[PDB]
Amino acid sequence: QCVKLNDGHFMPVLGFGTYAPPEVPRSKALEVTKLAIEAGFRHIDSAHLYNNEEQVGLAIRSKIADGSVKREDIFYTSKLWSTFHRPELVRPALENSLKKAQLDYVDLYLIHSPMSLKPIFDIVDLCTTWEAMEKCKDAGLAKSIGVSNFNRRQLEMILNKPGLKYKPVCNQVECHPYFNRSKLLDFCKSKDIVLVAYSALGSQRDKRWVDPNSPVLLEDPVLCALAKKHKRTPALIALRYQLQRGVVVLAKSYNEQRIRQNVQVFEFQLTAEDMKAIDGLDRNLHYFNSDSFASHPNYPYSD
Ligand SMILES: NC(=O)c1ccc[n+]([C@@H]2O[C@H](COP(=O)([O-])OP(=O)(O)OC[C@H]3O[C@@H](n4cnc5c(N)ncnc54)[C@H](OP(=O)(O)O)[C@@H]3O)[C@@H](O)[C@H]2O)c1
Ligand SMILES: Cc1ccc(Cl)c(Nc2ccccc2C(=O)O)c1Cl
Repeated sequence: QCVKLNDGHFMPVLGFGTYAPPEVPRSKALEVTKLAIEAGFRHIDSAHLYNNEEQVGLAIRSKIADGSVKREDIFYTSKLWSTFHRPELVRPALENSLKKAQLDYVDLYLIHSPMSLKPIFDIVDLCTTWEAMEKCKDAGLAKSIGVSNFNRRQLEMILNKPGLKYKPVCNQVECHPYFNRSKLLDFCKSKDIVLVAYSALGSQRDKRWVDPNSPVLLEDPVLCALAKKHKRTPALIALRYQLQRGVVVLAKSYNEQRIRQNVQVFEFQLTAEDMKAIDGLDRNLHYFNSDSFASHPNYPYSD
């Protein structure tokens, strides 16, 4: 199913994560994005950063061409990279992502991160970036626009902007049972802004930003015990948890069995006691924990 965004467009509540590290050949993105769509995924999450938009776009066009889905059945997201926050660069960055994917529009375009980088850190008024995003929705390049990696204060700056035309429809952020973002989720609900969870399965644990000593979410004993009770898997429990909280959840998998497994999130439900047990795992733990973000003036977790 779908959630109605605050601009009247609809977003599928389970999305397919397409990021893979650079050691995975670029051709894999094409193959697994096809498999995801075959499995039942209708929301596909990509970004300029991922260096896969040509493959992801080809998978979508491929599944349109062979007749499995129509373009309006697919919800495709791309994201403005942090070297393109200066307002005059926004629309050209978007049109480029479009030309790569060979699509006429994205369903959603996000500001990937509030941490501006030189076109080295940069200082940009993200309110001007936002105006440029608004112009992209007006031109029909993006059906909806939103943000990613914004904390409550950063999100407030946009919402409070003089002559704001469109609220962000969502804030895509790190979110899972060890970092459940409860307070930010309540703030977003109060504003009819959807929270979209990434690393909802505990991240890819890439050594470039994640400490390998960090706990492994999918071996959590409470998650294992609920998977046993429901006869599902720890990943399924972690995804269902977000859906029942009114959180749109992404799931990356480049594995054919796990891709098909993940759409089973719709086939069962958790009780209030289950949800409380998961809620009790929260431990303020963000897996991405790197000097490369932490020292930025607009680091979202400076809290
Ligand atoms: N906005 C941002 O700054 C940001 C940041 C991070 C991620 N994202 C978006 O969110 C997407 C997902 O987040 P993520 O990449 O951190 O990964 P994720 O969804 O947390 O998944 C982490 C690992 O879970 C494994 N997995 C998937 N399904 C599973 C299952 N059923 N059972 C066991 N393991 C399973 C996958 O390994 P296999 O591939 O081997 O199955 C995957 O590498 C990204 O791909 C990207 O689209 C955005
Ligand atoms: C904290 C933070 C800040 C900025 C970005 Cl862009 C990201 N996103 C990524 C970082 C490294 C590799 C992939 C991503 C992603 O968007 O998937 C995160 Cl996790």
